[PDB]
Amino acid sequence: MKEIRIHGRGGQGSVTAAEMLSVAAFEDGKFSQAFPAFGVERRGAPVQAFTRLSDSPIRLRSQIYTPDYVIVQDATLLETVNVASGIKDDGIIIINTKEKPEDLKLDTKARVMTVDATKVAMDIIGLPIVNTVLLGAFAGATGEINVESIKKAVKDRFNAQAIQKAYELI
Amino acid sequence: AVPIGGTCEPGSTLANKTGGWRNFRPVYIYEKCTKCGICQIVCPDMSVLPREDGFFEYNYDYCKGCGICANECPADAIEMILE
Amino acid sequence: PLNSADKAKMVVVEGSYAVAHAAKVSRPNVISAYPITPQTHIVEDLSQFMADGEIPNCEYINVESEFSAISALVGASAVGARTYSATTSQGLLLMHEVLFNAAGMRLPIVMTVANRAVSAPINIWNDHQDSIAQRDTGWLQLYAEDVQEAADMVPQIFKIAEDKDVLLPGMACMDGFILSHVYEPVVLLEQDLTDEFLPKYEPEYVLDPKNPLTFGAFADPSTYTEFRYLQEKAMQAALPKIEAVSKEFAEIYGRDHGGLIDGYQLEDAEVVIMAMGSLVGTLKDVVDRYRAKGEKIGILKVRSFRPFPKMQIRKALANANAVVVLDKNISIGTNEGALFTETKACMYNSRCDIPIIGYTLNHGGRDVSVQLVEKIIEETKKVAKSGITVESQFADVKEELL
Amino acid sequence: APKTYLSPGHRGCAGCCDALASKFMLMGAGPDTIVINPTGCLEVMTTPFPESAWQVPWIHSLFENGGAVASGVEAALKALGRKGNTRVIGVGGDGSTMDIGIRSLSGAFERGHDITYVCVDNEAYMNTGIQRSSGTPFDASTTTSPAGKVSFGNPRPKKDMPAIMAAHGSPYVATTSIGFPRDMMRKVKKATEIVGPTYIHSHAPCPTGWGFDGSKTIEIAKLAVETCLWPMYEMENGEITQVRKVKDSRPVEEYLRAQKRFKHLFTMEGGEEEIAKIQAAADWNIKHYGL
Ligand SMILES: Cc1ncc(C[n+]2csc(CCOP(=O)(O)OP(=O)(O)O)c2C)c(N)n1
Ligand code: SF4
Ligand code: SF4
Ligand code: SF4
Ligand SMILES: [Mg+2]
Repeated sequence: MKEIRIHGRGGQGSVTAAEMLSVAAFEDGKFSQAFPAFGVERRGAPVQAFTRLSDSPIRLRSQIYTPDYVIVQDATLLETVNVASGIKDDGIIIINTKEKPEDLKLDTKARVMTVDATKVAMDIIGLPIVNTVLLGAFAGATGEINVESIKKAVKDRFNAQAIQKAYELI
Repeated sequence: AVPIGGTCEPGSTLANKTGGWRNFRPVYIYEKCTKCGICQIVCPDMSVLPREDGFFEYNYDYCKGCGICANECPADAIEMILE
Repeated sequence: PLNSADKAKMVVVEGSYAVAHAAKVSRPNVISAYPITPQTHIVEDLSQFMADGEIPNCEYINVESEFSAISALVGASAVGARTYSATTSQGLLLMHEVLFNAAGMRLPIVMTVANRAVSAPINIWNDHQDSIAQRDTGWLQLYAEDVQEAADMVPQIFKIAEDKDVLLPGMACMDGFILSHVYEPVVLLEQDLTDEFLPKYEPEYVLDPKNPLTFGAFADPSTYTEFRYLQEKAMQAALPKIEAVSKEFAEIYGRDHGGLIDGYQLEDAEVVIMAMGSLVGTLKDVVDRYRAKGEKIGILKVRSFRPFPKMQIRKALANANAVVVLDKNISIGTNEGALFTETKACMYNSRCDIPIIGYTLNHGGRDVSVQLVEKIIEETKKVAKSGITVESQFADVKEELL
Repeated sequence: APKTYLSPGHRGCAGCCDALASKFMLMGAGPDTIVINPTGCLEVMTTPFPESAWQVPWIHSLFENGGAVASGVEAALKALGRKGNTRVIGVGGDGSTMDIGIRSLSGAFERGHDITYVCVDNEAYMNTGIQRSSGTPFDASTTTSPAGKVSFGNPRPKKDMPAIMAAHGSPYVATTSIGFPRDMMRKVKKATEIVGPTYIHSHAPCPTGWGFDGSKTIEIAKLAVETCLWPMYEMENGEITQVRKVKDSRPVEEYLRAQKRFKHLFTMEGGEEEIAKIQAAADWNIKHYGL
């Protein structure tokens, strides 16, 4: 079983990212689960969403505390949120930032990887919608889900090019 | 400890710094300020503090960077900068 | 619960979506709605279906209170409409008086309950206190383990409730947030199958100017007892009905939700864990881990809480060495959850005198981790070998807060 | 600036209308007050145990019982000889006031308790995720009144709560807006000082729920008044005594265009016709109130 934690702010659609990840994984033939951190979403407030991947139906109903992978939608969150908290040593943190991995200086053993994402969004989409584009980066960084399945999901529910670029840039 | 209630102390939300909510931050351009006092009134987060000199200053511990003060300023004496 | 063999037919949707979809496919004629976290997605989804004209022969009412939500369904049911709502927590508590009224009127109103803790203090997270506190109201109460079961429970409970021998309203309970807000693979309810499985509601007597009748008359001491007796009799009838409908659903849809109770590695279990709802999923994973190490741990899932399957539970526990009952509720003043109390009560006059202990947990949404489950199993193993130390307790209190 | 009695650190969205409304209420009321606050964004965001943003006495019971709880507070103060000049003030959202709490409020007003009640009207149930209330205007999109193939959103007009409370014999009923802070403070202060049940209905644009940028909360509020969709007036003993005139009234489009909750009126076929119905509501307001 693999566990994924997504960090964002109220209004940035972190739940949608989690959902799209679970949809895309299932297209790949992996059993999936996705959920928001349970509570009220305030615009601007730090929020979390979660995804689980498995070869078998997922029956587990507890929260996620120790993720294999972490996605950070907003670089400003690093100042107030311990995004590396509970991550396995062989894990990967994907961060939406202009800066390169080492510049961020996170106290973790996990691989830190970066993409601009925000720029990719403004260039190709026009709006700074990063919740879907970062999934492209997730696929490129981890190889856990096929990038084509993520494209499929986003087009199904509703961008694909922005996903594609982020996949390359990571 | 949980009191029998459980009653809360007044103004105890000070323990919760909401300055970390900001994507944008207001900055006073003091040269442009007319000291009209609108920014103090319109702040949802009581993060505009009065001064003896009649100017105002931000409590960046709490400011959520909504940009209402900047929007309502009749003097364009507030700038929103990224962060 | 979910059948892995159905993988090719599954789609990933929100639990609330799956349930709203199932309600639509069940063809209600009147839906009433009042919002409350975490039920909101169910009624939002239903309102969208209405906005797109997807539900024929149906009116949807955005009422001003939960009291009016259920009360409108009383009126609607008595006209002959199939009726549906969803609620939770404070909303369900407000309905309390109407719950008694509807069951006493013998009106087969169905509601999904997205279980949430009750004030005070106010708390928006999962707890079974809301529905458990309604255990006298005369409503059917079934508790679903996953999204598949929660959605499938809607047509099932319509069929049970509306049966001529039952005619009781019913609650299809699913854990708030845990099941309502999760996205997971599920087989969405099939329209043509449901049209064959679930007969249109055809009541014998309705409000109708061409056939005037009086509903909700006043009963003096000379008849009241008999009304109450018939409610109990209806619950008795619902026992085999719940089994029959579950089996019939299995035959038509290829999904078996197990009827009144459901054992997991139960037959040879030395330690039996009893629980209701989504917690069973976590329990299954932990049991597998214990089973992998050759430890005889099992689960007895109680699906039907009302009616209470006393005879079924008694038979199912016959080989156990110790029983641990998990409740997401507590009757303040007894230190006991309702399942624990009722399990002991049904076991009392039997020859089986094995130790039964209780843990209350998941109060106000406090997460039940694998590690907490392991702790509880270890304690119960000791009981099996050495006897009871503490009969009932909170599983996870923070002594630092007192 | 008059002192407010709400602290920073509450969990309101950036640019929160509920924060503003409560802030202005407290500025008008002063510190010799006890606040009763039914369930909603305001309550949830200010009182996550063990923290509270309130610098005055504050109690929350349930969603429905603002009126009754305030009644009990006032009665207790009288019984115990502690009433003095203390202001007993209920503060609640549109949903709490107009929908689920209306029986509680009706009883309290009818009995003539010396209480003030402030409705924070953001035209939906916000804490629960933007569902339709009777505060929701015609053709607003909410999550329980969405635009669809056969729907332009909420099909009902806004319930007229000020008229309803006037009909209860309330000595003082006033509409106001967070768009006009000084106006709101003045009206609240006046309402608290009259002996008897008084009612303030404050228009409060919600950036999250209406779908606009958090910087625009005040601007949207002013636009409601300028389009004459929100009449600003006072009623003394059931008679309108003051009205805020709007010489240069703006077409409703200017207000509607600024909000995601009305976007469908600009995309759907027949949208312009629907906008005309809203314009007609504004035109009725001008006529009826003498704007
Ligand atoms: C009896 C009952 N029904 C439903 C709810 C759920 N609920 C809590 S707050 C709320 C919405 C509050 O809306 P409003 O009063 O307009 O305040 P806002 O959040 O918009 O400021 C709802 C539906 C409840 N707490 N109690
Ligand atoms: S609103 Fe503008 S001009 Fe007025 S006091 Fe604030 S910064 Fe100065
Ligand atoms: S940006 Fe918003 S929160 Fe910050 S001081 Fe200005 S009005 Fe207050
Ligand atoms: S939804 Fe509206 S009322 Fe609720 S906290 Fe956010 S801005 Fe304030
Ligand atoms: Mg509201």
